[PDB]
Parts: sequence; C-alpha cells; structure tokens
Amino acid sequence: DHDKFLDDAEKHYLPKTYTFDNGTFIIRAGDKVSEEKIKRLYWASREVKSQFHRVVGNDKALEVGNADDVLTMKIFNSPEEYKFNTTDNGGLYIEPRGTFYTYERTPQQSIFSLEELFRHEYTHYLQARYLVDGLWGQGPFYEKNRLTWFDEGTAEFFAGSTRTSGVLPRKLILGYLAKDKVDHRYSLKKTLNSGYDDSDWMFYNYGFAVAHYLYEKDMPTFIKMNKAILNTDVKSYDEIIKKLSDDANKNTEYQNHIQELVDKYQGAGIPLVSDDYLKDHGYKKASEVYSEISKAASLTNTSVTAEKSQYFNTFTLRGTYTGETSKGEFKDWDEMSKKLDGTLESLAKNSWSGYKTLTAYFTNYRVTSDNKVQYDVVFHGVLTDN
Ligand SMILES: CC(=O)Nc1ccccc1OCc1cn(CCNC(=O)[C@@H](CC(C)C)C(=O)NO)nn1
Ligand SMILES: [Ca+2]
Ligand SMILES: [Zn+2]
Repeated sequence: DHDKFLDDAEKHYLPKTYTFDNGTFIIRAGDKVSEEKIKRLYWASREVKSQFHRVVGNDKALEVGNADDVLTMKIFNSPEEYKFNTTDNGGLYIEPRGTFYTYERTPQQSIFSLEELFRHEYTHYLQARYLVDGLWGQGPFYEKNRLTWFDEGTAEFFAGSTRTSGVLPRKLILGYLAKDKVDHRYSLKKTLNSGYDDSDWMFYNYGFAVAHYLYEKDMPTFIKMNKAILNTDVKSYDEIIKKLSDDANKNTEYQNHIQELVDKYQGAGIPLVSDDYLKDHGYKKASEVYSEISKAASLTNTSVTAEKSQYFNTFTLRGTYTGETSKGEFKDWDEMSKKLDGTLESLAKNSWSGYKTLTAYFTNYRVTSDNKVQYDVVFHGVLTDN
C-alpha cells in the first residue's frame, strides 16, 4: 500500500546514507553525490557552526526533545530529481522534522554550488536550535516580518564562514548587490521590514548587507540584537529595529557599507572548505593534541568527548578561558575572535596536518569576581587516535 511507495521513492531517489557525530548528523543522498562532496559538507557545517556560536554566544539547544536533536539532510542528485520531490527554491529547512532538502548540481544549472546552499540551510538549523525559541512560523517573532530579513540575511552571511578568518562576504551575493541599480538599493528601514510577500527577494541580499554592516561596523548592536532574539525579548528587538530604521545617519553608514561590499565583488572569494580537510592526516596521540591545543589557547578545566563518523572520528575539546581584565562584552568579543583565529593559524603553521581540521568558538561571556574576561571555549577536529 502507500507505505511501500513512499519507501520505494526514497530508495530510488536517496539510496545512500552517511552518518556523522554519533548518529546526530545524517546525510541522505542520491547515488551520484560523491563521497568527497559528502565529506566537504560535514566540515563545512563545522565552519558555519563555529562562527554562528561566536556571534550568538550560546551553544546549548533552547528546547529539550525537539526533532533537530538529529539533523537530517536530503541531497538529491540533480535539480530535476529535487523538483519531483518538491518548485525550485534551491533548498528548504523544516524545523519540526529537523531536516533540510537540496540537491547536487553542475555549474550550468546554478551559479550557487551545493556547498554554498548547504551552508545556507545549515544556518537555518543553527538559528532554529540555538537562537530562536519555539518553532519557525509561530509566536511574535513570526509576526510583522520581524525576523524575515534576519533569518535569510544571516543565513547568507554565515554561509560565508571560514576556518580561521571569521565570516567573509560571498562573491555571488556581492554580485547581486553590484548588478543592482544604485537608485534601487534598499534603505535600512526598507530591508528591516521586508517579507516573503515582496515583489522580489532582493531582501536576501540587502539583509546580508545589514548583517555584514553590523558585524564589521557595529558589533555591539549585532550582539544586542542576537541577545534579544535568544531571550525572546520582543521589546528589546523592536527598540533596536526602530533605532536602526529612524536614524538617517545609520542609513548613510549602511549605504556606504553596501558600496564598499560592491567594490569588493571583483576580488571576493567563495568561502568553501579547504582540500586540507580531505588529507590522510595520520596518527597523532590524542593526549598530545589536547595538550597542545590547551596550551596554545590557554584553556583550563578542559574536557573532551569523542564521536564516530562514517569516514573518521572527531573530538570536541571544551575548556574555560580566563584572560585579562574585561574591556566590556563588545571589546572583549573582538579581542577573543582575534586571539582564537591567531591560535588556529599557529597550530596549523607546522605540525600534524590534522590541525588543519580544527574549528573553534567561544560562548557564555562573563567576568570573574576579579573582573577578568571569561569564556567557554570549544575546539573541534579530526581524531586519528583510536
Ligand atoms: C518550515 C520551517 O521550519 N522553515 C524554516 C525554519 C527556520 C528558518 C528558516 C526556515 O525557512 C525559511 C523559508 C524560506 N522559504 C522560501 C523558500 N526557500 C528559498 O527561497 C531558499 C533560498 C536560498 C537557498 C537562497 C531558502 O531561503 N532556503 O532556506 N520558505 N521558508
Ligand atoms: Ca526554534
Ligand atoms: Zn533560507
């Protein structure tokens, strides 16, 4: 009956299953999706994850028992096979199933690569698990277009995550901005009120530009905005949006930022994972890895957990970082990001090629009773010591 037909369809279209992170990251794929590509997507998720948690400051799921305790990713062979299964929007995330859908494609079928679209949808999984309480489409953050620019603009933004250089702008998004008429560039206020009902969806790109403008030029506002969402503080979020929307000088800065982004189009890259993740790194004793990381990052109270994946094992090293006297959450955030990236580049300078697989982030800003900056710090990497 109808049971055999749904399962037969999934077998025909998605015969392959690839399992990572002790069963919590599952790629269901067509038989023409290469295993090299599967591996790239796994390490891409960790790059996006690391930058997301740095910005949000939380890595604990907001709810207990939700479907996205297991992330499933269904990657069809081609645009045609994706369409039949539902039309072509590139990809889609469904939070109550913890699942997103997209497809492999050639350069002749899309300007966007599979890894770019994957990075976008993975950001929606991160938003929905770690930042936006309740379910997508429900509650006050899903009235009045409150989060429409944010959900889609920060998903385009974090799709540009790198390993050791933070979040970088993406060439194809800048190309959309650059190709637009100057006269038609959205105001800050227009972008913050855009919705899925608009005449076109250029808000994805102007929404990206708001996120990137705040990231580079006003991280205090980005941090406060993320904290209001995290805390389901509608009043604080609305105060921030109104202050951004009503300040002409803020729009001037955002317009200037759009133009600087356009000027970067020619020389911009496409952040995708390095081939260095795919190398055969070889054995390195686990204790040496953990000790070298803890020393380079100046981490105390360190714990580690090991996970099994289809093609390798990984480790997640958690520690506390207590630095110097705090210069405020916002100045601290900037310093912490620079120190952490500098550590990642040092550990990869020379040594085990496995150090080129490391991603790192920090969360849960606080200060001690002596007013020292304090962060929970997290490293993730390949583990070749069974
Ligand atoms: C059901 C549910 O939980 N959704 C959900 C949850 C959390 C965050 C966002 C979510 O969906 C947002 C969305 C976006 N579209 C429009 C259709 N798709 C697209 O246009 C793509 C384009 C992108 C690949 C460039 C998209 O933007 N892909 O994402 N419809 N819901
Ligand atoms: Ca949610
Ligand atoms: Zn999206």
